[PDB]
Amino acid sequence: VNFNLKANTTYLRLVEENDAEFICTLRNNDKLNTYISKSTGDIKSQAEWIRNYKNRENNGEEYYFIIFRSDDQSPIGTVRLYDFHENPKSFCWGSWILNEHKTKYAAVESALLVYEAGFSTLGFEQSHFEVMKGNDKVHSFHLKMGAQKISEDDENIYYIFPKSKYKENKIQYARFLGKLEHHHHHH
Ligand SMILES: CC(C)(COP(=O)(O)OP(=O)(O)OC[C@H]1O[C@@H](n2cnc3c(N)ncnc32)[C@H](O)[C@@H]1OP(=O)(O)O)[C@@H](O)C(=O)NCCC(=O)NCCS
Ligand SMILES: Cc1cn([C@H]2C[C@H](O)[C@@H](COP(=O)(O)OP(=O)(O)O[C@H]3O[C@H](C)[C@@H](O)[C@H](NC(=O)C[C@@H](C)O)[C@H]3O)O2)c(=O)[nH]c1=O
Ligand SMILES: [Mg+2]
Repeated sequence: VNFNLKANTTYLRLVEENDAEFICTLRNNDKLNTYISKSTGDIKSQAEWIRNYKNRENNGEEYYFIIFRSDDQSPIGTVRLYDFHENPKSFCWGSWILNEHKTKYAAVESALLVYEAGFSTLGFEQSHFEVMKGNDKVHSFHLKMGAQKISEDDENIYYIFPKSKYKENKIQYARFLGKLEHHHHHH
């Protein structure tokens, strides 16, 4: 598989070992890491993590992306598809982080491109993810895009996002993915 994920103000490309420093700094930013897993601040350890990730990637088991800002080709975050299962075909996503240099709507763009990757490039039927209780605006983002709370525990709310909502959204969110081929005009 190779991916061609590009939206209006952002694009994605697969993580390499050399992204270790950017990732370490991102994930150890205390403004950003309130609701994600603790991870090493050691560049070589993060390089190690990426090396193992690359084996999972070579086997079609995981795809991990740096998010970039299109205007200056500068890195603005991460996102990951992982933990694949069957009956029905399901993928998780997460590791979803954008820094201060993000474009205003990078969150909308990157989510949409994740669902491009999962449902159309990779053929999944269903997406699973969770969000910490307390991460209020993230809950509110996913509900708005059409995710459904399946359930919960002491830490998380658990969601699914169906392929049907992705397709059904592709028209509605088309302005985020590219230049419109034609624009609505009212008389
Ligand atoms: C999670 C994260 C990537 C979300 O990015 P964000 O930039 O915070 O996302 P926002 O919800 O603010 O969305 C960006 C903009 O698009 C708008 N928007 C969001 N969803 C939209 C939708 N469905 N339709 C139209 N506009 C939308 C927002 O209102 C916002 O614009 P605003 O500046 O006018 O409010 C980011 O907050 C982050 O890195 N958080 C820390 C790490 C983390 O907790 N990750 C998630 C673990 S579950
Ligand atoms: C991606 C990555 C992970 N790790 C460590 C951290 C942890 O010890 C282990 C497994 O990591 P995780 O699976 O928990 O990855 P993480 O990036 O922390 O994100 C996940 O756990 C968080 C607590 C959840 O909030 C994340 N959920 C989301 O981001 C869902 C999104 C759609 O809103 C979920 O995807 O690996 C690293 O050391 N380096 C890395 O680059
Ligand atoms: Mg490409």
